Amino acid sequence: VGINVDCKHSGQCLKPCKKAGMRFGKCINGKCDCTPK
Repeated sequence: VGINVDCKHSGQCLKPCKKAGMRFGKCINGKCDCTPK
């Protein structure tokens, strides 16, 4: 998992990853890696 976005922080990973198809979201190596359903 993990979407094609650019995080300044993990908090902004929620929305785009939720739209992507996952539940939450964390900032990693510039990516928003999340946990799905």
